[PDB]
Parts: sequence; C-alpha cells; structure tokens
Amino acid sequence: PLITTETGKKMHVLEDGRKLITVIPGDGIGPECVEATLKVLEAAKAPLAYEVREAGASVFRRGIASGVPQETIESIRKTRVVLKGPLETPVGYGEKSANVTLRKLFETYANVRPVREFPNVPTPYAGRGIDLVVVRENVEDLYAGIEHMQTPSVAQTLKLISWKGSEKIVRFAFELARAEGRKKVHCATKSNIMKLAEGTLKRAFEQVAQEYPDIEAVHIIVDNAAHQLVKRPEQFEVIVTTNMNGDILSDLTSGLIGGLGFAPSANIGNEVAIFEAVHGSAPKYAGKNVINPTAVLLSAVMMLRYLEEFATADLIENALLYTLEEGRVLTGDVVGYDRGAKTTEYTEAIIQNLGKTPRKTQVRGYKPFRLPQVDGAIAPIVPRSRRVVGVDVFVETNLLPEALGKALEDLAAGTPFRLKMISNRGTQVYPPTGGLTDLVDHYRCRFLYTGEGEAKDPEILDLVSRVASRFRWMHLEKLQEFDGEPGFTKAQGED
Amino acid sequence: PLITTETGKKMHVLEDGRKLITVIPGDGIGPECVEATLKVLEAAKAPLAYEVREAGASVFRRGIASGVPQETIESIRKTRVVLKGPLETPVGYGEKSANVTLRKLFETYANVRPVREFPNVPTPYAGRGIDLVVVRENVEDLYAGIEHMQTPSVAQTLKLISWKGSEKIVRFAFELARAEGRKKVHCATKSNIMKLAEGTLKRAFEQVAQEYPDIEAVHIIVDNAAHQLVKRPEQFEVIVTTNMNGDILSDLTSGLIGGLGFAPSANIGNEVAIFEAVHGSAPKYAGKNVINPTAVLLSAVMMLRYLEEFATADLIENALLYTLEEGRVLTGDVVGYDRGAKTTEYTEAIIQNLGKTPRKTQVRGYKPFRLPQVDGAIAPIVPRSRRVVGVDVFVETNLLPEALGKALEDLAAGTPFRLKMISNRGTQVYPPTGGLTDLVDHYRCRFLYTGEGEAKDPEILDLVSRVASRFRWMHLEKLQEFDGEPGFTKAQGED
Ligand SMILES: NC(=O)c1ccc[n+]([C@@H]2O[C@H](COP(=O)([O-])OP(=O)(O)OC[C@H]3O[C@@H](n4cnc5c(N)ncnc54)[C@H](OP(=O)(O)O)[C@@H]3O)[C@@H](O)[C@H]2O)c1
Ligand SMILES: NC(=O)c1ccc[n+]([C@@H]2O[C@H](COP(=O)([O-])OP(=O)(O)OC[C@H]3O[C@@H](n4cnc5c(N)ncnc54)[C@H](OP(=O)(O)O)[C@@H]3O)[C@@H](O)[C@H]2O)c1
Repeated sequence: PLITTETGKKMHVLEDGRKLITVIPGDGIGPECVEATLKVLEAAKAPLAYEVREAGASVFRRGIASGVPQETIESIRKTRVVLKGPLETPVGYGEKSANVTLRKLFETYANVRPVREFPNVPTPYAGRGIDLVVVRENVEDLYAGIEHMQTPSVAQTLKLISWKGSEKIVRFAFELARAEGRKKVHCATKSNIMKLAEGTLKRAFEQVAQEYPDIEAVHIIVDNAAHQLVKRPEQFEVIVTTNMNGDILSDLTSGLIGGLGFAPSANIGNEVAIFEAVHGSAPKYAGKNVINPTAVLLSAVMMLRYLEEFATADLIENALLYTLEEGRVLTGDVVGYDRGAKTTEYTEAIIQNLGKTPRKTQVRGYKPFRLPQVDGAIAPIVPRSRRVVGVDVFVETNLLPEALGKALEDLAAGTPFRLKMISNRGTQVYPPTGGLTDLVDHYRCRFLYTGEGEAKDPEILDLVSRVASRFRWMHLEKLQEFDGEPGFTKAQGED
Repeated sequence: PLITTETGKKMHVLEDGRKLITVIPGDGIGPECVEATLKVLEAAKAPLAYEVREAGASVFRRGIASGVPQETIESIRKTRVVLKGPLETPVGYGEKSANVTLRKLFETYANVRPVREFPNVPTPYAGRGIDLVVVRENVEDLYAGIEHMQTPSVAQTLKLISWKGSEKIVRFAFELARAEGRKKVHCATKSNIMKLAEGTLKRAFEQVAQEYPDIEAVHIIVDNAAHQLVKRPEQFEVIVTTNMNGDILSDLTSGLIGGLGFAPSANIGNEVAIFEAVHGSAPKYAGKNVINPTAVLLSAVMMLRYLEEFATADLIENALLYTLEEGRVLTGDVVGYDRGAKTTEYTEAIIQNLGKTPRKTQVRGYKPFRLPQVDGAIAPIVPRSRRVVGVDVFVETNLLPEALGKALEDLAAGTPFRLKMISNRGTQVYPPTGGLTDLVDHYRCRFLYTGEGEAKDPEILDLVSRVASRFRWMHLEKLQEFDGEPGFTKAQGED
C-alpha cells in the first residue's frame, strides 16, 4: 500500500518491504541510460520493485498528443516515485514537452540541480571547490507554452508568475539551504525589466527570507548571475530562480564540472517525486552504446535517499565515484569518443566496484527535510480595494500610428473611454515620440475609463464592438488597480 | 550636416570634417567610464565633436518616467551615433529601462557582443582561442515589458516575436559572419517549448540561411547552448538568439575572458547606432575611481570603426592592448581591488601608450558590411485563408475546475460556442486529468465555435457577456486558423 513517512513523503511499500517505483525508459539514449541504471540497482540489491511505463515520443507516436498515457498517470499516482530517462520533445513543431507535462500534472514544483567537481573529469575549474545547487521553479513562467499568433506574423507566449508558485519555490530553497548546511541563498531575477512577473519572485524571496534569519538572502540580476557563475562559481551555494532562467543557468553550471553527462536532478512536490537527468534524449548517440549514464545513475541515487534507502545510495554512489577516482573506465564525454569506454563497460566497471569506497570525492549525504505545508505558506493578499480603470485592445492593422490614433479616438467618442496611447511591440507610437521605431502589424491600444467609479463590463464590450466595426481585435486585457496601484505597466518611451 | 556614407551608414559630419556624436554619461560608474574614454579620445586626437545629453536615472529623477528627455531624442536624431555609459534601471519597481527605450525608440535591432581573450587577463580558458560574437535580437521578446496583473496574485508578461524582427536579426547575423570571415552561425532557441514564438526565429533562420550557402547554419537549443558555451566555447563563431536568451548567454561568455569589465557592444540599426558596454551602472563602485573602463573604451573603438575612423580605432585599441600586454597597470577586476590600479591611472597609462607595438597585434579583424535593406527582406506571408474558430476567456475565480466547467457549459448553452477545456497556469484541469495539479485563481477557458463559417465579433462578445454575468474575466484571446493551421497551442496534458 501507499504510506506517508514521518518526513511527510509518500511512497508505495510492498508487503515484502520493497518500494515500488514507476520507471520510464524514455527516448533516444534514455533506454540505454535507464537500462544501465537498473542493472546497477539490481546488483546493489536495491530494495525496489519496478512498474515500467512509457512517456515521451513513443507515446506521441501512438497518437496520444500529451505523451503521457493513462496507464502512466495511474502508475505515478500509485507509486508517487518516478525514475525517468529523458523524453524527446519535437523542436519547432509538434507535441508539447511531456517532461513539462509530468511536472505540471503532479505539481513537482521544485527542480533541484546540484553540481560538483568529479574525479578524473577535468575542467578549467578543477580545484576551485565548486559546490552549488540550482533550485529551478518547475511549473510556471514561460515554459507553460501558452501561445497565440496575434497576427499571421506576430507570435505571443504568456509568461505567468504567481505569488503561490513563487512563495513555494523560495521557501523550498531556504529549507534546502538550511538542510545542507548552506548559509546563503541567491535569488536571480530580471525584476528590473519585468517588475511585476520577475518581481513577484524577488518579493516572495524577501518576505520568506524574514523567516530564515540564519540564512543570508542575496538578490542578483540574472545576467550578472550568469557572468558570476562563469567568472567565480565558488561564491554560490544555493541559487533559486524562475523556470526559464533556471533552465539556462543550470545547464551553464553543468559545463563547469564535466557537462550534462554528470548532471542529475530531482523534481520535488508534496505528493510526487520525479528523478531524472538534466540532459535530453541526445539522438545522435542513441543506440551507439557510447552515452554516459552517470547523470541518470546519480538521479537514482537521489531517489534512493528520498526513499530513505541511504545504505544502497552510498553503496552505488561510492562505486561510481571509486570508478571515476581510479580513472580506468571513462566514457567518451570525458576522454573523447575515439577512446571512451562503452556504456555497458562503464556500467560493468561500476558494478564491479560495488562495496568499494573512494578516498577523495565521497558521498555528502545531507539530512532529509520536511517539505513546507500549505497551511504555513504566506497566502496571497486580498486587496482592500480594486477597480477596473480601462482596457488594452490589441488590433491587427498596417494603418500608420497617427491615423490609427485618430480613427480610435473617433470610435471612442461618446463612450466613457478615451484613447490614452498606442504601442507597437511595447513601444509607444501614439502620441508620436520623435523616434524611428519600425512597426509590425500588431498594436496595443490603451483606453482609460473617464467616468465615476469603475468601468463596467457592458461599457467595455460596447467600446470593443465600436473598435470592431472597423478594426480586427484579437486580444483584450482589462486594466485594474489594486489598492491604488496599477496592475499594469507603461509602454517603452511613455512618460 | 547629416550625411549617408557609401556604405549606407548615416553620420553627422561638421564643416571641419569632425563627426558629431551624442554622448550620454549615464549613471553610477557610467560618468567615470565615459569620462576616461573621452580623455583617451581627445589624446588620440579622434576627429569627433561631442553633444553631451542625459538619459537614465538622473532623468527619472527629473520626473521624466521614460528616462529619455526630448533634448536627447533631438540630439540622437541629429547625430545618429551615440556613445553611452550604463544607465540604472530600478529593480522590481519604478521606471522602465531607459537602455531598452533608446534601442526601441531608434530601432537598433541588433546587439553585437564580441568576446575574446585578453593579455594578462587570466581565465581558466586562456589559450583555447575563444573568439566569438553573440548577436542578440534587441527590440522584441520579453524585455519589451508589457505586463498585466491577471489577478491580484498572478502576474503576466507578454513575449512577442515577429517575423519582421526575427528575419532582420538572423540576416544581420549571416552578414556579420560573412563580413568577419566566419564560416558558421549558430541559432540558439527554445523552439521545443515555444513552438510559435521561439520557433519564429528558428524558421526565419532556416529560410534566410538559404541565401547564404557559403555559411554553415546550425540550430541549437538554448539550454544545451549554455552548457556548450561553458564546456567548449571555442566551437562557436557567431551565435544569434532572441532578446532574453542573448542577455544571459552574452554575460555568460563575458565571464570566459575577464568579466563584464571587458565586454563592449554595439546597438545597430539602419538609421542609428548606439555604442555602450554590456555592463551596468555598478552602484557600489560608483565614485570610487576603481572601475575598469575597458568595456566602454572598446565600445568607443567599435564606434570609431563604424565612423570609418579606422586609424584612430587602431591607435586607441593598440594602446589599450599594449597596456594589457605589458601588465603594469591592471584594474581591480583583474588583480584584486586591494592592488588594482585606479581608473585614472589605468587611463593615464593607455594615453601614454598611444603609439606602441602590441606584440600579439590582435587588433580585431573587422570588415565593413552594408546593412540589409527592407526591399530585400523576406516579407511575412499573407494567408490564403483564415478564420476565427473560438475564443480563450481568462477568468479570476477560486471555484474548483469541475464546478467551473459545469458553470461555463451552462452559460454557453444557446450560443454557437462550446467549452472545450479549462487550464490553470497552462495545465488542463477540465476535463480532469487524474493529476494533482495545484491551482491559482486564474483560469483560461477555451471556447470553440460550433457553427458554419467562423465566429463573428457580435457572437463572441455575447458569449463573453454571458460569462461576465457570473465571473470576472480580464483577458480575451481570439483563436484563429491561418491556411488551415491553428494559430494557438493546446494546454499541457491535453490530448
Ligand atoms: N528532461 C528531459 O527529458 C530533457 C532535458 C533536455 C532536452 N530534452 C530533449 O532532448 C532532445 C535533444 O535535445 P538536445 O540535443 O538539445 O540536448 P541533449 O539531449 O541534452 O544533448 C546535448 C549535448 O549534451 C551532451 N550530453 C547529453 N546527455 C549526455 C550524456 N548522457 N552523456 C554524455 N554527453 C551527454 C552531448 O554533448 P556533445 O554533443 O558535445 O557531445 C549532447 O549532444 C529534444 O527533444 C529535447 O527537448 C529532454
Ligand atoms: N546597458 C546598460 O546600461 C546596463 C546593462 C546591465 C545592467 N544595467 C543596470 O545596472 C544596475 C546594476 O546592475 P548589476 O549590479 O546587476 O550589474 P552591473 O552593473 O553590470 O554590475 C555587476 C558586476 O559586474 C562587474 N562589473 C561591471 N562593470 C564592470 C566594470 N566596468 N569594471 C569591473 N567590473 C565590472 C562587477 O563584478 P564584481 O561585483 O564581482 O566585482 C559588478 O558588480 C541596474 O539598474 C541595471 O539594470 C545597465
């Protein structure tokens, strides 16, 4: 049956004591990396039972667009613990990422990506003591993939950041820092540009920080953060950032200690945990028996510790590290593909080293920590007052700014709305600015309410119908104020 | 008077042959870096006339929210050439970036950020021959700053990518490659997740590439790209990417050769050119005469060559390089702020070296190239057919998915629309998926047209008014098909 440990984690413990997990082979190199891992697990006599289910490209090919079949959802709800190989996501077309789907379907909001130097895995940073962890928000931001072609030639993607999601991820980061003996957490954002969206993470970071006076909270702008991560990565311990930023920074850090073949990760939520490598399906290596399975193996190790199977975790992790320390069986990504050991040979070596322990690089098994509960989360605040002050109407037209401006002022005449300004790609173009801005066939037209109280729905739709009598609109955004503060930004160049 | 050179570039040439430029001191370290640069210029007898104007924080403090005063716009329209120090943008609140405003006001669509190893500027990558250039799209994507609080606790930023802007940036990259003798261009995108937005750059890249058979065009996913830039940066020559991706990758590359103190840049457009360092106003070093002015100096050098003042550019750049080669006067970012030379001393040393022989005469290899014209650009295609097939209605509510679904189906009864599904943060929650997705108070409700032809505006507004009779909507998106293909995506978990 499924049980809840004292740490609050959910896991399926079989009568014989073994823990049942869902295993997803994946696409490309996936199966090879997972196959290798399962062999090492069995050799180490890991107390596990396996429910193999599919996800990714193989499922897209069955005509299931989400790439996550019902049997796999059923299995994950049964086990609450998953070890998956990479899943292939078509580039530029096709189905949405099944990797993102798994995380969002099961609220595994935290993506933990630790990086450390490895024995006989040389990098220009060897000896600097790089030991940091990137805590990537895992379920919102841009990667949700909510897109709409505003016009035939203008595409739009929504970036959504919530207080709820930001509060969760920053709290997780602090708890993680406090659980690994780290006394500092960096929050990387682009809040100087996205004051509302990225600023939500910055503000959640600052408010939750007050509860962890034992940890130093430092905010850093994401670009300078990338620069610092390359120039002096040893200054970082824990870095928490939004989904997209985290995707790039975590891959940046992996290149500091050997590459993606050595980057494991854990997708953690309160109800489910998904362990997988940070790397992809890597189609050019699939089936060639040359791929490095270290990343997936180390992920299984993270899974073992999560499962409280610390002994097996140390055993497997020691074997791997011992194998690296000796430096006799190294994969192509470390010694070139003209010399690199085969995947199966690498596996066999590690297995042959089960029971052996490295002298230098050893297992740094931190202490488990209870995940923050919803009842202790900082709930979003309900404004004391709020009002709809206008509406942004997006239109598709090639009419020049000045003419569009006069046309809309005429259409709004008689309504309780006035055209305040018009922007193109976010740049004010009406009133004119004296600039030389090039224009696309998409314009955002800001109308402000001029009456008493607030703009009511009927009035807004009436304004939109008037605009529609001549122009094609495709996107509407209400402009609201919450506690006297506008819940929207000005255009670039707008005074 | 303002003239057009035989290369297409516009510059203000005075009666005496001097080229008039607009100079913006900036904020924080800005003034110090600019001040120094001007000193070196005057010493090198650069044939320039300066029109000093302000932008940035000092202007925000005058109550001009755009941070770009009219006199500065007037000056830029007059000179078409600008040398600016960094500008401070408030973090998480306040005014929008004046740096982004200048670029968008004057359509300086390409941000060229060259990176190379410098003498006596130690990095773990020294000797690997890193010599690449990031071509960052400069006027669209997320950095436009178009934001709306969908609900009091859910923020939204629009990511807009146009065919026009993407076509221009990739063509620029190819021309730049062909002009610097580079035989390869990498296009980094996240097209696997954002098939419409990021995919626009990918598709523009591939179609424009057909015009440059002499150049090898390679697409790479942005995350793997960061990994590769850290693991093996010497493989890259030219990298072209969207605005935000480029912001991060360019700073990542700067940390490979000395840090932001050595990263110059050029904001290029057809009508205007703005030269500035990649770094910011760096408030903690402001006024302490310790900041490294190299980045701004080299930007002035890029400016000089733009102005066709090649002799002065070589003179100044050789002096700088000679100074670094001698390694007698190095700034704090190179040898530590405990032994680093003062900004004024570093400057003095360079001026003293005006005329020396840099042993490794690595005056960068550059060849002027004509900017692509609009008449030669691939225009966006006008669909043969198009139709509105539905509407996405975003509502603010905490009513559970199941009940929200039933409520909306009831409201749509009688209309030529049906509720297809409902998502939360991009994840399908209605119909139920069997997942354990956490919900925020923002839901996207997809309605599909069920009649013949297409959904007309009056019918759409009628549906919205019915939804409004019970729920608060704040965001509408029409769903359109162009040439038989949906101009929108499915939700995560939606089959
Ligand atoms: N969580 C996931 O399941 C996940 C994460 C990322 C990408 N993907 C998917 O993967 C497909 C390919 O994407 P991609 O080519 O950009 O990236 P990728 O699969 O991570 O491959 C990029 C490069 O990383 C190196 N690498 C990755 N895994 C390695 C391993 N196990 N051992 C040794 N080297 C390894 C290789 O470098 P060299 O080429 O330099 O040898 C490789 O070509 C897509 O559909 C993508 O969406 C899935
Ligand atoms: N184009 C622009 O005008 C521009 C570009 C970026 C940021 N900004 C603005 O700048 C303000 C501060 O932002 P930030 O602190 O994130 O970044 P930043 O000003 O670039 O400073 C980050 C770090 O870069 C190093 N650095 C930058 N310029 C340097 C130079 N000339 N010489 C030596 N080292 C240098 C320093 O590293 P250490 O601390 O390690 O010494 C510095 O603290 C904000 O308002 C931001 O929006 C403006």
